[PDB]
Amino acid sequence: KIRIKLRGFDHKTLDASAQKIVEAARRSGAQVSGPIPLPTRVRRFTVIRGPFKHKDSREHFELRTHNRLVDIINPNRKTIEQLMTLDLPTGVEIEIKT
Amino acid sequence: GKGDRRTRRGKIWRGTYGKYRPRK
Amino acid sequence: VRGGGKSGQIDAIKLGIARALVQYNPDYRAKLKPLGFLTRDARVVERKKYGKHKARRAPQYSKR
Amino acid sequence: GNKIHPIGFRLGITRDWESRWYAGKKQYRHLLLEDQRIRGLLEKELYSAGLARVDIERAADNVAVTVHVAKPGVVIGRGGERIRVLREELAKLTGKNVALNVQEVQNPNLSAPLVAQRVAEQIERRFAVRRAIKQAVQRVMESGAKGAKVIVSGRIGGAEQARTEWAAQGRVPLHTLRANIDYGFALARTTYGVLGVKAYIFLGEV
Amino acid sequence: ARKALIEKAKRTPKFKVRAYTRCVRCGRARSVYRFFGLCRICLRELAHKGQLPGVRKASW
Amino acid sequence: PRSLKKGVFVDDHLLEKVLELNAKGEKRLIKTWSRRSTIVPEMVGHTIAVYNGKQHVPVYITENMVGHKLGEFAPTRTYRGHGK
RNA sequence: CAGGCCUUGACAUGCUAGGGAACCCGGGUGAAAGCCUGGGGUGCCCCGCGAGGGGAGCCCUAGCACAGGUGCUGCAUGGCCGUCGUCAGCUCGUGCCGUGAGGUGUUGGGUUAAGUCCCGCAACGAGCGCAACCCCCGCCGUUAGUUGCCAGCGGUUCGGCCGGGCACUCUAACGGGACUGCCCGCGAAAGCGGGAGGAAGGAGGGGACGACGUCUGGUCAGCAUGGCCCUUACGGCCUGGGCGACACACGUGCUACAAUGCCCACUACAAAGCGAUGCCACCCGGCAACGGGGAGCUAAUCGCAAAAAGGUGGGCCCAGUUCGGAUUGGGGUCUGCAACCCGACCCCAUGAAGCCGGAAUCGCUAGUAAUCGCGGAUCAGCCAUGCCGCGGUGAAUACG
Ligand SMILES: [Mg+2]
Ligand SMILES: [Mg+2]
Ligand SMILES: [Mg+2]
Ligand SMILES: [Mg+2]
Ligand SMILES: [Mg+2]
Ligand SMILES: [Mg+2]
Ligand SMILES: [Mg+2]
Ligand SMILES: [Mg+2]
Ligand SMILES: [Mg+2]
Ligand SMILES: [Mg+2]
Ligand SMILES: [Mg+2]
Ligand SMILES: [Mg+2]
Ligand SMILES: [Mg+2]
Ligand SMILES: [Zn+2]
Repeated sequence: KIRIKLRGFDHKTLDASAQKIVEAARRSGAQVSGPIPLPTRVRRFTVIRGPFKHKDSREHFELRTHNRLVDIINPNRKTIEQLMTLDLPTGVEIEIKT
Repeated sequence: GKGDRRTRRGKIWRGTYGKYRPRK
Repeated sequence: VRGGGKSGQIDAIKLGIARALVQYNPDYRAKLKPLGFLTRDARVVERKKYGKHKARRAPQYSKR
Repeated sequence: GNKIHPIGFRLGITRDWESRWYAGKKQYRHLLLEDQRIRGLLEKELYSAGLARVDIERAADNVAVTVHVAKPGVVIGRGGERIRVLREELAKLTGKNVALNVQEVQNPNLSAPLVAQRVAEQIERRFAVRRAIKQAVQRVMESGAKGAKVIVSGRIGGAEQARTEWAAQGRVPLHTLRANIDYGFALARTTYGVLGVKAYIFLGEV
Repeated sequence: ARKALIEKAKRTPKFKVRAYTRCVRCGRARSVYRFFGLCRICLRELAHKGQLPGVRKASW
Repeated sequence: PRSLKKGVFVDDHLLEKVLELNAKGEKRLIKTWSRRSTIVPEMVGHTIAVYNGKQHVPVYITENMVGHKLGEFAPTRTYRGHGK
């Protein structure tokens, strides 16, 4: 009954990762609770375009943090064996907690 | 109105709470 | 009904009703549509653009 | 005063970042400073080699760092002793225990960052700006490319009235958000002041 | 930015109310962003280079 | 309608410095920079000199002005009108 | 700005040297900085019986290379930006015309939001720009279900609470969908008008994106950089004052002059955000700000939150008023070393001008204006009515 929470700036980097974590544990154990999206928190940065004056320049920036769930219930050694061994994504930070 | 700090709206405006605008 | 204001909800409810009506009897469209009830009003709150005060409301200038 | 950075303009599309690492709302302003500190050295103790891009990945006290260069030999070192000096002198900036790499630039004539450097280089010596530009535009065009463009600013030729020399060939569609145009800028300290040098290289499209 | 004024780096201020910020990069102070440690100018520059991971151009 | 709470602040520069004067007599003038100090009974009778940010001014502290922060009797601006 | 104070200097690299050099804790003076002083206190590699001799890190002083300067020049500059203007343009190659500067192409006729496209033509093409490629919103499908839900059944302390279910809403990733494709008419063509189907129709709505150039445009106080200038001071520390001064003038705004309103009560609909010494449920104390305690959340599963306008009821009765809150007196909370100069908030008292504004002048063509509330960055706190952004209710008018 392990709940995995994957997050990342790139949505495909997660879609990629998360997909693996599923296909993997989709054998050694349960078929997982399916990867779930979860709302995305978004950072905004509104910075005056040029230095000095021109208060009306602006330009908009944003740092979008995506999330996922997966959620694997019924861990069976190998279920955890397909995990700790195979890893890849760089822009993906994982959180496994049952 | 929004100007009066000792009324419902006065508070809401100044975004405060008090006798005139209780935190429920 | 969830989201927005009751005036907006009234309209959505009006769509849902117009829609279900069609499942009950598809032949309703031919007469329910000439009124456009089956159209999804796409009018929406415009983004607040920088520089201006409200998407459009433009700050005013004195003796330009 | 106009024109968006051609790179920043297409990060979502045809153009990856130069630092790709997961979340971090309490350390972002630390890994970043680090990524910076890093590039600091690399864009110094690695100039003469064609430093054309310093990528960086991470994963819990583990930095990747992939220095792309036109002359890796200069990076590696005799038999391979300098790349060893870097790594060490490098982990002196940050513990972390960070890797390193040296992928080469297959043809620096199609590397905007480099082309900028070449032109800025000659200028620093004392070559004919207009020439330098025409030639570079050529080379870049000469070695493939679907378009190229170079822009030197400053006091061209030590002149007192700052100007701006042009030069471009083929297509350089800055608006078409998908063209895939490599951008590069190069400074140019001079006996009489700075000169900016911009290079645009158009490669394929889709 | 006076080199001298970047004394702020002195985590040794008589009282914490005197401790301010300053840009990590340009050494500014007028409008630095906590999440980055960079000023509004430095942030746009780095942002554009793609050196700010995950950061991008907001459109909507 | 001033405020402080619980601790009516006083810079012990002159505080410990004023109570020592009481133990004996009254020292003519006592230059201070603790413009931020709250006046207290003890200070009464004394003569603390406060800084404008330019000069030190003689301020005979009375029992009816206790509580008022020091300075506050040492104006900063020099304004005599725009008239002409 | 005034005063106190330091000088190789708060920060980089390096040399000569009287000479102790690592380090650690106090005292004196002072506003602080600084200055004077007592004093636990040197291992290190190396020669040596040892007195002692010498080097390395560190370390103070003298002297040197030198630091440092938001000190001047945006008419020496890079970089970034503003601007015409998102306007429909600006050019090139070869050819052709002209003695030549140059011209043609890019003009002409139709058309478009557009140098958009069509037709024509000594021009044939090309590039920058227009459009398209990207993002958000409208409809639908697949994938995913701790959001959702008696849609469907059972239990209910009747709160979707519980079992349970992925249907719906939603969440987020991919994908379909519109192309003047289809019918009618005009047309040489592009295209124009009208009609059908469709959530959507002729660029469906909003963004990002800004041509060659223009202005001796803006910024050397973001940064960078040529030159000039100061180097016991045009550098550095500190304490305090000033940037908050006022007889006045202007710009941008806030609140309002009221009954389509003000007020008190009860009651209902939102989105986008934010949260570690952080948001703070709930309880208690206090009129209150807030305080004491204290659960939950690292945050679709907890919190900020109350949305306000609206709805139902009740009061006021046209008054400078139960309109409007300036100003001042008093008491107090919180932040912070500290709120006199110079914070915000609470409560009592006070309760100003103001009755819709002269000449003149501004914004906006629809989910716009108008009106209402909500969030965020910076940030201890805050002078935010500023700014960036979110959703609610939702017009008038355009002959020309
Ligand atoms: Mg009132
Ligand atoms: Mg609105
Ligand atoms: Mg501060
Ligand atoms: Mg200029
Ligand atoms: Mg300039
Ligand atoms: Mg000027
Ligand atoms: Mg002629
Ligand atoms: Mg001829
Ligand atoms: Mg065209
Ligand atoms: Mg375009
Ligand atoms: Mg000028
Ligand atoms: Mg000011
Ligand atoms: Mg318009
Ligand atoms: Zn900066």
